[PDB]
Amino acid sequence: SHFFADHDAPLSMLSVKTEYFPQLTDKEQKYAHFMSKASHAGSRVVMRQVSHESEPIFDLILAIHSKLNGKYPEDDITQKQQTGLYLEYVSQFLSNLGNFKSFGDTKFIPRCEVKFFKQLLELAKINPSSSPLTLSPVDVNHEFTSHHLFSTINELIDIGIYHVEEKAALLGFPSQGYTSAYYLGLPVTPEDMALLKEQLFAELAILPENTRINKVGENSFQIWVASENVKNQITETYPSGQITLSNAVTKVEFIFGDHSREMRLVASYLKEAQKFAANDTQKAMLQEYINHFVTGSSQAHKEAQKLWVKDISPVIETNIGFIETYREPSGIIGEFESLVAIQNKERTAKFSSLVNNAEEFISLLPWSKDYEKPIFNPPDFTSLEVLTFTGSGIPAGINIPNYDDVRLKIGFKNVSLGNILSAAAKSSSKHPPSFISQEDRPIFEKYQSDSFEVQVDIHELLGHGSGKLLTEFTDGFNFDKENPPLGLDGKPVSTYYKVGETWGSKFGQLAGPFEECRAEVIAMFLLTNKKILDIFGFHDVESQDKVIYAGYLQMARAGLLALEYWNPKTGKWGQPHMQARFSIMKTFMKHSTDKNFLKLEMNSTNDDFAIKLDKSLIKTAGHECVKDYLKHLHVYKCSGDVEQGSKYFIDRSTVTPDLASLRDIVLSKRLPRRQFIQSNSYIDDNNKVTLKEYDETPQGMLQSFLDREL
Ligand SMILES: [Mg+2]
Ligand SMILES: [Mg+2]
Ligand SMILES: [Zn+2]
Repeated sequence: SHFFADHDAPLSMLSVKTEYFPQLTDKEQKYAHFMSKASHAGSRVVMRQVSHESEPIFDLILAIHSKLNGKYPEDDITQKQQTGLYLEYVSQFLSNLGNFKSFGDTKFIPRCEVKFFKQLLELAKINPSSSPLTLSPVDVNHEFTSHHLFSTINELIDIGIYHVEEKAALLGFPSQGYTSAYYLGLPVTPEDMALLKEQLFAELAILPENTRINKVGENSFQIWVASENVKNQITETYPSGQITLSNAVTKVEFIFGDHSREMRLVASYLKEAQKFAANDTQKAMLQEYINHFVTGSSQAHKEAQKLWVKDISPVIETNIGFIETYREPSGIIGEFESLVAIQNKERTAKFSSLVNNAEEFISLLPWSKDYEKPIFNPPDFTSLEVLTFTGSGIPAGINIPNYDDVRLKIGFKNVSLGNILSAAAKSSSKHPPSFISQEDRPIFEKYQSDSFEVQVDIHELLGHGSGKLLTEFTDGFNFDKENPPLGLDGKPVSTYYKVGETWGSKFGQLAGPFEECRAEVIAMFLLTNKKILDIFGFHDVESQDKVIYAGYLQMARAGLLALEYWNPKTGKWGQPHMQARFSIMKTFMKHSTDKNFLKLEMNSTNDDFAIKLDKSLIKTAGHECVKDYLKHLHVYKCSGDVEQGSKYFIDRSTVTPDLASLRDIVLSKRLPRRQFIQSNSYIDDNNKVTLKEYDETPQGMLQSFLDREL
C-alpha cells in the first residue's frame, strides 16, 4: 500500500440549492443556516483530533493561497502538473479535515515534489524558518494547539506533511510508536487510558468524550475539556485543580478551555438557530448543546441527546458534538462532528402516498395471502438530504446517540443520508460511468438517480415491510397447521418457525443478504407498476419506460460492481447488499426466458466491457425472471424452508467462472474515495438565506473552505 493522496478523486458537490432547499419555509432555512454555521465552526476541532500537524497544515494552506492571491505556478507544463498534484492533496486533506484519512486511519502525503512544495513558500514569500504559530488566527489559544511541536514551517513540511514511518503513519497508542492527536506530551500508554477510564472517569461519573489527554508526567495527567469557559464553572461535577486517584500516586487535573475559540463560535451560532427552532423540544435541545460547549459539561450533551430522540421526524435534522469514539486508541474519547440534514418534503409526501396505498401493492406481489400479514405494518424509515456535515468523513447513514443508557431507556435514531447513498451508486467522476455503453449513457445519466430513489423507497417500505412467517407460538400457530399453505410446487409446506425461532436464527448469516435481496427484488417488481410511477411523479409512458430501463440497467451494473466485494480465494461475500445485487444481475443474465436479455460485450483487449440490456424485453423476460426470483425467495423465507431456501439463494449468488473472470476488470475501474463539497449559506440584503455552491474540483473544495474563514 502507498501513502500518497488520491489522484483523480471524484468530487461531489452536495447540492440542495436547486430542488430541496427551496421547499423549506423561511424559518426552516434560517434554522438550517445557523446550525450549518455552528457545524463549520468546529472544522478546526476535527483537525486537532486527527493529527498534531493537521491544523498547522491547514493554516499553511490558507497562508500560501492568500499570499499567492490564488495564483499557483503554471509556467512550464511541469508546474501545471505539480500545482494540480498539490491541489489534489489539499482537496483530500479538506475532505478528511486532516492528513490521516478517515477511511483507514492512515497518513497520506502529497504527490507533488517536496522541492515544489517549498517553492510555493518562496513564491508566497513565506520564511520557512519562521514558526507555524505565526500562521494561526491571532485569537486561537495556542496553549491547546500543536503548532509548537514544529519549530519551523520547513519542519512542518518535512515531518508533518511528508515524513512517513510505517507505525507513525497509523493512528494508535504513541507508546507503541503510533500517532494520536487525542494525546499530548509524554507518550500515552494503553495502561494509562485503562487507569483513567476506571479510576477517574468511571470513578467520578464523568463522560470522557469531549476531552483530550496531556501527559505532563509519568504519573501526572491533564484532562483538557472542550469548552468556551477557561475556568471550571461546574465544580459540582468536575473536581477543582489537581487531585490524586485511589492509588495515591496518579495525579489528574481537569483543564477547561480546549478549543475555546471554536466552542465560543459554535455556541454563538446554536444560540442564533434557537430563535428559529420548530418546537420547544428543539429549543431545549439547543440550550443543552450550548451548555455543553460553553461549560464543558459532558452530561449536558447527554441531556441534549435525550431531548433529541424525542424530536420526531423533523424537517431539519441535526446532531453535534464529540460523537464517535473509534479513532481514539482506547476508544472512549469522541471525535467532533456536526450534521445538518433536510427532508425532501416532496419525497416525504410521495412516501406518505405510497403508505396510504400500501395494501393495494402488497396484494399485487407474486404470492398467496397465506404468506402475508392480514394488516400492513409500515416499517420505520428516514431518508434525508445532507446540507452540511462537518467531520472527518460523511457516513451514508447515522445511528445515534451512542449512549447505551439513552438508547435503551429513551430510544435512538436511525437515519439514511440520501444524497450520500445516491453518490455511491451514481459513480460520478470526470467522465462516463463504468460498463455503460455509449448508447445508454444519455438515458442512464438522466434517470439513474430517479430510479434509484424509487427503488430505495419501495425496498424499504413494501420490500422489508411485506411478508408473514409461518410461526408457532406457545399456544397456537399463525397459520392453518392442519392444512398448511401450498409451496411453490403446489403441495402443503411442512416447514415453519418453531417457538423461539426467528428469521435470523433459522437462516443464520445468510438471512442478511437473502432478505436484502428479497426487498430489492420487490422494488424491481413494483418498479413497472403504473400507479407506483404516478405516485413517484412519472405520469407519461415515455418517462416511465426510461425510469424502468434505467432501473434494470443500474441493477445490472450494481451486480457487476459487487464483484469487488467477493473474495475469489474463499468465495465469501464481504457485504450483504453486494451479494444480493449480484444475485439479481446474475438472474437477469442466466435465468431469464431469453438469453439475450442481458449480455456483456467485451472489448478487443478483454480489459473492459459494455452492458447490453434489451429494453424491449423488460416487460416480458425481465419482469418474469424478477417475479420468478421473488416468488421463490418469499415462499422459502415465509415457510421457513431453510434447506431449499439456502441452496437456492447460495446458488443464485454463486460467482460462475465467466463472471469471476470479470472481477479484475471491475477492480481496475474502481473510482478513488469520493470527496464531498459542502455549500455555504449566508443571509442577503433581503434577509434571505442564500446557498453558495462550488465547482467539483480541487479549487472548488478549497474555495468552499476559504469562504468559511472570513
Ligand atoms: Mg399477492
Ligand atoms: Mg414443499
Ligand atoms: Zn434493505
